Amino acid sequence: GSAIQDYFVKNRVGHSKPWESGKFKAADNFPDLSKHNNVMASQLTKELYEKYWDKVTPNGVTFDKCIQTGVDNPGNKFYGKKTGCVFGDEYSYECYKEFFDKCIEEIHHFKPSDKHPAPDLDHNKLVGGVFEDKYVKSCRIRCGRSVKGVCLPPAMSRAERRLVEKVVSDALGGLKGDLAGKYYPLTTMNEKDQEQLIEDHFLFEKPTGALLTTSGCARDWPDGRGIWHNNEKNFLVWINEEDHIRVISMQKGGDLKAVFSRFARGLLEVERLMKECGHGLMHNDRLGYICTCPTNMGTVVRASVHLRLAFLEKHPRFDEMLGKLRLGKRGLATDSTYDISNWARLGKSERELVQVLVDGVNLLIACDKKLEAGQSIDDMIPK
Amino acid sequence: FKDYTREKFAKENFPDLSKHNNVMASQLTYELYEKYWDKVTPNGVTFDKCIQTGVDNPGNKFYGKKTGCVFGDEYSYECYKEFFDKCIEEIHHFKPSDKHPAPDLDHNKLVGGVFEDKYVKSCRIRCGRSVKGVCLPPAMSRAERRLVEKVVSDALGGLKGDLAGKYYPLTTMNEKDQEQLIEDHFLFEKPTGALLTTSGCARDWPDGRGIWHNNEKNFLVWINEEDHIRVISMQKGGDLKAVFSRFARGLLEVERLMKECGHGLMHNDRLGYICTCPTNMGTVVRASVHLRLAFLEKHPRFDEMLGKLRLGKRGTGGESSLATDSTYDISNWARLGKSERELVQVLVDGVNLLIACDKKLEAGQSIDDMIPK
Repeated sequence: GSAIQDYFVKNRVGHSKPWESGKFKAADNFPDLSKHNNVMASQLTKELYEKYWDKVTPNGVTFDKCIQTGVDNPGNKFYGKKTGCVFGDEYSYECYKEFFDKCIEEIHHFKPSDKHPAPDLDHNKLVGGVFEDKYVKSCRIRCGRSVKGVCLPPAMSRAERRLVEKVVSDALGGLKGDLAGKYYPLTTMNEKDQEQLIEDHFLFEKPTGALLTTSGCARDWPDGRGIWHNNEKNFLVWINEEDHIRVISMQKGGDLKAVFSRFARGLLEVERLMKECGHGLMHNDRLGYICTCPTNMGTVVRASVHLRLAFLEKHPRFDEMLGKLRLGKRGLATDSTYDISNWARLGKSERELVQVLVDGVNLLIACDKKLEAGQSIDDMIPK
Repeated sequence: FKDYTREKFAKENFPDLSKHNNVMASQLTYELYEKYWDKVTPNGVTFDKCIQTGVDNPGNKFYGKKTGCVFGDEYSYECYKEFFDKCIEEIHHFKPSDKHPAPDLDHNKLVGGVFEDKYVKSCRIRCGRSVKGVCLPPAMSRAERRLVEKVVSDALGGLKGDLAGKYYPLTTMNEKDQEQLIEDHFLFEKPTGALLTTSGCARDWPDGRGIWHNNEKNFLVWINEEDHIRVISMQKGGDLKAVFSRFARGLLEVERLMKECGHGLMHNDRLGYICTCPTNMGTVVRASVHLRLAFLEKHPRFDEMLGKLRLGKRGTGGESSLATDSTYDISNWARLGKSERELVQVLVDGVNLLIACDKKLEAGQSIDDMIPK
């Protein structure tokens, strides 16, 4: 009793099939990427293109559906180098392995033989998340998650979207204690609630970015989309935003510990209530969890603190250190405040990267204080 | 997963068009969706591909009702006829039973069309065309699009005479040419409006698109913008007949050269020439002039005549800079039901009366008996 599955096998993309239509060579459809600056153009050959062009996932995703966003977005010779492609479904990676392994390698320096470890969200094994609110102003942990057995945003039907919303909101429905909260669909949002969500900052609107759109991640909007936040207002979940599920535990203060406890407990419990229904998270045995963008895999976890370092900033070895610590900085502020997070995403477990954040931050404050007191930090630098 | 009824699935994949304001969203009943949801054209075009642009573009209550659906190929129409027939009827007041006559580009049978410059400040005629056998912009592959370029560019290459010109592909466009084409007002760029982006017409840019223009620079053609072919014949002054001459010969010849190589134009038997957007159908011909009705313009029955003449008007649309005050873009309203030149004749018969009535007012006399009864 899958007539519907057979229809999409052949018809997800409502686009003409150059390959089946009698004669066109794979060369005749090969994109012109001379002027392109994205990982896809860098990693795509006409050999790979010949190999995959007519190869279709059981869901009916095509290679051209996966790489379109990169074809459509050559990007600047000056701007950042975007990924330039997308997974259409859980099968897309395996199905276009030869290509995706070349992007994963470029994006995460993760070789085809490498192996993302199992999930670990035992927050009890986290050592030392508490910071003086003086150096740490706020902190949050975010990640993306996909629902197994369902297409990802780029190629999904209104129906699947609807499915995913039903599944994930029902699952959030069963969360309790400090994790209880209510659901707000976007389709039925009265302005009474919308006013509040705008005030909390929890509201997301229709994507207008080049990627989201060109990938098809803003179709049939606002159908299937929604927000969920707990009653403490420190644990937020978005639905069918960029990915099926986007979770964020966050709060003001230096207590990253508590942020992670909440995040781990939430995500574990939602996976569990999903499992009581015969639904699970989309997980690849090599690459960890999957999302539409090949940069969001492994743990898919971004943990950050907003860190104030008035003395350390101006140290020449500030960045070599930050990089040594396997962290990255976002925003030479006169407030000396930075958004510092785990750079990595694959090759470590979720509470390992969290511990990577904590460890780094401890070292970072130890120098800020030291420099301020006038002492040296040269033997504090990791070697 | 969906171990579902095709019936149950359509229920669960039917869009909510409650807060939408477009033709598609007004003519799409749940039955129609249920009927056409899994029907697919011979080129793999689905029904959701056709209506997606309307779903994704609900359109607010300030902007005017858009079409909100698109043809993906030549099969799309007939394939989802019971849908497309109601849209067509809202857009063109062209009933399912109605028929559009054969093409007629014999500029020699155009009666009149040379107007006083004192009244007609410019004029132009555009249309769009699709190459048969190939999918339309919303669905077409890069090969298809590359193909469309070779065929149409090859044809344009053979226009001898006053229709002689050169192609300028966007892909390998140098900076002197860019600078020139911009200067002439002939260049187009990557579209950023909703219809063309959400509909799939901005894909693979600039691959496959180009510009072509005769050496007199009064016959313009776009390859693969919103459609396979868009052609414009335009000049300043009141020689509409000359504009229609150039247009029709260029068009006829191009088709003829294309026939010479085994391709043609996308032509449906009931609806005439086909393009991506359903509003572009029939002749697909917009004939227009820029008329300066110093006296007619401030007249009560002015819009009433325009109506009875099946003419449309806007402000001096896109000239757009200097003081140009009693000037309007008068065009043929209709697109279906009349041949390519009957419509131009409709333009000429109207503008003639329009002018006639402007002078009759100018002389302080009544125009009451001129206005079609």
